Amino acid sequence: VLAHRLAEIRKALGHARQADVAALMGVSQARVSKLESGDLSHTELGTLQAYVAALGGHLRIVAEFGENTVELTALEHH
Amino acid sequence: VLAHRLAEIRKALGHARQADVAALMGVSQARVSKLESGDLSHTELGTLQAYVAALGGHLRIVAEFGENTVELTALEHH
DNA sequence: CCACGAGATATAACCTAGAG
DNA sequence: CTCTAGGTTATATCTCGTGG
Repeated sequence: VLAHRLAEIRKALGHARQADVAALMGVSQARVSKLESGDLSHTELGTLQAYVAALGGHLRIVAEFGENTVELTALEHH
Repeated sequence: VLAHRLAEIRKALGHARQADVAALMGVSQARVSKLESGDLSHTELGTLQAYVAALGGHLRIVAEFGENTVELTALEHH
């Protein structure tokens, strides 16, 4: 219900395998480890979205400001 | 509670300039454009997290999976 | 399930002006 | 007076195979 590691949520999201979350994302199993090994801060949110999407949840990017908040609603990968 | 361009949220705050953000970001006031002229999807989760901090905001990334959600928290200086 | 080697383009970056 | 847009350089993010 709070995590620093993408792999750690996949384990929380049933028996999701690294080669299955690879398969739906149209890329290698290699790429996917290099993903959850990667610094998130040095992940493009697209490449992040693509993943959480791959586990069948939707990535909600809020920019808070004391009251005025801003939800970030941008899609369309290459 | 907007949803579109980064410039939009700056604009949306006090009439802050991409100059004195750039400053609080310590990069050119060029980049800051190339940021808001960019495709979010192809931007580093921190790039944003940085921009949004600079506007006195707190970037909040959730990956919600129906009933439960996972707030992403990965913070240790580059 | 990670490294081992291999290799794109473009993200993140500069400064110096040029369009709005 | 503010942003976009030349003109350049590059570190690593994003890709891949196959084999620790």
